[PDB]
Amino acid sequence: MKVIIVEDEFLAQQELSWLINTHSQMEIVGSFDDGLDVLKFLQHNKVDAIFLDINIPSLDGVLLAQNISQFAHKPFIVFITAWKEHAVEAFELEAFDYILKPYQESRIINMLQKLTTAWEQQ
Amino acid sequence: MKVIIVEDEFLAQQELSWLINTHSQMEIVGSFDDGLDVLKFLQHNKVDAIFLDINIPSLDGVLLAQNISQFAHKPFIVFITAWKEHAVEAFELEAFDYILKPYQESRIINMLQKLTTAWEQQ
Repeated sequence: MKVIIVEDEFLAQQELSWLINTHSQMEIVGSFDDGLDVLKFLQHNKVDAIFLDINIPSLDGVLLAQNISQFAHKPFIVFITAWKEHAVEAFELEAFDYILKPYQESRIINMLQKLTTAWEQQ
Repeated sequence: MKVIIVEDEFLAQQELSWLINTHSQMEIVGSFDDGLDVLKFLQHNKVDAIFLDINIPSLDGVLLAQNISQFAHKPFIVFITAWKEHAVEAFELEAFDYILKPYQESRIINMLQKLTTAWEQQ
């Protein structure tokens, strides 16, 4: 299962990489601080799920997820953010989840288990 | 497929029930204007889906949906509401959708179809 993290804050992404590597067999295939990088990355790579915050550079996380959700064989989309204002837009684009920061290991851990199964099932 | 509508407000419940009757095969087993009457009704009837707004007498839409989501063989839950602030909670309880009022007819119609499919898959 290939995934990327789109998180402008080092501690946040460093944080998230750890729970994924420990609690799943997911291959994190990339991490990003810039929205444009992810755009460029996505033309030449096909991923299974993306974890993203929103207030990220060049191209914010809603636009990005909106765009990605138009893709054929699109990845799962999981927002992990301190801001609660974009959850409605997230329902509109059919996000897998919207996790508020600060979060608890178990929120993240159960989502990861749900997400693994959802990928499996498809 | 048996469904209930939970809506304070006559024109809104008429609109939504017209949409359901017209663009789906679902059966409206009941329309409730009060959260407690729903929780009682649910003690003697099993439903496949519930459509609800949030600011409803006696027992709020969020607490109700949280409760119902604990059930075995839980119905799908779909918020249809003018209030934007509860969509993070709706993700936490794993709502099927969360649609802002005023809505376009097509928003409802596409959701019914996606809802029908998810139910059949189930």
